[PDB]
Amino acid sequence: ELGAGQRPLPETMIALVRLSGSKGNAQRGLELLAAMEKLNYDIRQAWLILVEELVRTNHLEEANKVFLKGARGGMRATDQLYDLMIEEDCKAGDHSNALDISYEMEAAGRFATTFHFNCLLSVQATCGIP
Amino acid sequence: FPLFQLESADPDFYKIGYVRRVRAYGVEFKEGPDGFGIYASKDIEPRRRARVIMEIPHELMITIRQKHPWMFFPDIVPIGHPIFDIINSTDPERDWDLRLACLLLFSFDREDHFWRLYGDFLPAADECSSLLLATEEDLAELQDPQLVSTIRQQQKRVLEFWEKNWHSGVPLKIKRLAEDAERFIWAVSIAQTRCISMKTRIGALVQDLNMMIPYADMLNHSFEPNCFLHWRPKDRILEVMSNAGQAIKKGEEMTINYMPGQKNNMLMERYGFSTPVNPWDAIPFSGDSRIHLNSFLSVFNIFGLPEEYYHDSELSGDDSFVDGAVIAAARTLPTWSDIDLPPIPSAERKAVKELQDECRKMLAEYPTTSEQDQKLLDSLSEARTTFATAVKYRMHRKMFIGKIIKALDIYQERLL
Amino acid sequence: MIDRYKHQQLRIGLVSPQQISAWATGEVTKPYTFHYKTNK
Ligand SMILES: Nc1ncnc2c1ncn2[C@@H]1O[C@H](CSCC[C@H](N)C(=O)O)[C@@H](O)[C@H]1O
Repeated sequence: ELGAGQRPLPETMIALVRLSGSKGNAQRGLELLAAMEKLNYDIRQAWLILVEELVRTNHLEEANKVFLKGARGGMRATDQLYDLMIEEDCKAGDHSNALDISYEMEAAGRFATTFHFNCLLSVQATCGIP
Repeated sequence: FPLFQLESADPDFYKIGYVRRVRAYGVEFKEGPDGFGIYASKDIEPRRRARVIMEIPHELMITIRQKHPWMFFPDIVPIGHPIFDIINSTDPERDWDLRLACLLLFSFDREDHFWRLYGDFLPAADECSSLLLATEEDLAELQDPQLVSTIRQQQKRVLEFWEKNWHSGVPLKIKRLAEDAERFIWAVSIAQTRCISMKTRIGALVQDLNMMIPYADMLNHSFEPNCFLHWRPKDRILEVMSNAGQAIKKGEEMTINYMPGQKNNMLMERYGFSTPVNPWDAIPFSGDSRIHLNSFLSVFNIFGLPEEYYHDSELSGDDSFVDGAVIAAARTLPTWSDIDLPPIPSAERKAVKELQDECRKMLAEYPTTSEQDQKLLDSLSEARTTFATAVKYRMHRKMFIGKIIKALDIYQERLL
Repeated sequence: MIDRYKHQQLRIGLVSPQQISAWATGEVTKPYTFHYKTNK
């Protein structure tokens, strides 16, 4: 398509980004997101799709790397994805990532509730330091 | 060499606020046949942060708590005044406009109150576009039985409140506020069309207020505003701030979003106006025929999530077609989506054709068209403000349905 | 909001003879301070 001089549709890039996440290819998914920015598209929706695919396909470690890059880059995630990332990290014993995200969630403008605190506490209660 | 090379409002309009610490920066108040407005008096260059456009001190406002108990900020009603009993007898949920109207009429009676002066720049009974002032013949031009019944209930509720509380036995200090029902109806119309509800912190007390804010109730509505309101708790000043990073040209109108997410029938019930580019307006489709949501959004460069749909105006160049109506079309059209399944063009044409037929069936319900309504407005010479408002409302809905037929035609061809 | 948590502690305790040795290694065995001739 690029070699033919045609401009890929925003939906076309989203199909490739979602496919990359299903295989756990976070590097390719991030390369395609960079192309969408270069094509002047809106990468917020495609970034959201990439993170949920990695979480769904048990690539939580890769999902955290992609999510934090978008969140630190200024993008604001959806409330459902915020609750997904915090909960999945705390179920896996990853307090460091779950605390990083919840700090970014509040910086965006979404204040943590009892649900998010209960996720962090589930890991803090097992560290041996009350 | 230099040798060889909408009317401004009353100058006293800004001055009465200015001597009481109202500040306006780079904007001017201009008056036209349709009313007051706020316009950029110069090119407002973008900055890293929101620019202060107007500052309105708290003491010039009329505010009441949204939630019971009714406290007034600033407190202007004396202890024991019979007006508090009238305010206190209202329904806490529905009668916020009656409470504000009583405060407004009470404020006009006070010699020292600012709204004694500011009230002279409020629209009169024959100039306010509120449907509370509409006659039964004006409601006949709406062509919306649901909205008409809503207005009739509002007019009945407002009138019954006046008859109950302004009977013959009330004190003179109450009678002189609303000597006639039309005076009280006008006050409720001012309350509905101009009330600004915000969460404020005053001192240490955070509460929701219904506020009558002078000079900020001159900002017109836009669903793509270039300004927003911001309460500054430390000095009790309402700020009108232009959007951060947004360049505003000289003469551009300064607008705020009165009612995010609200349809034109809600804008008509509250503020007595409607917009043809309302991005939340809906149209009842059968759902038998559906188009591809992803394709429709990408054809018109509508990006974002459904609740934050916006037009990437830099991806169209000069396509003036896409506006709030097409965004409203995306939200109201029957759509299907299957993650990344593409749509068959021949099956989408059948849906587009059937959707266009259903759009024309609804236009045929209206006795006149949107062009015939537009020339009716131009031909008016002795029409009430609400009559023209009622005609603009039905024309806007026709313009919206007509935009959907145009958008579907473009979408069907751009799918090749 | 979430507090910026900061967990720092200091504790004092009586010290074992083993910890005393681990500090030094290192045994001072002579009562001499400085040589008279070499001043070393
Ligand atoms: N976008 C818009 N289109 C048509 N009328 C509008 C409008 N925004 C505001 N108005 C009018 O302005 C009123 C709100 S008060 C805003 C200023 C007003 N013109 C005045 O003289 O005080 C509404 O009743 C409505 O009639």
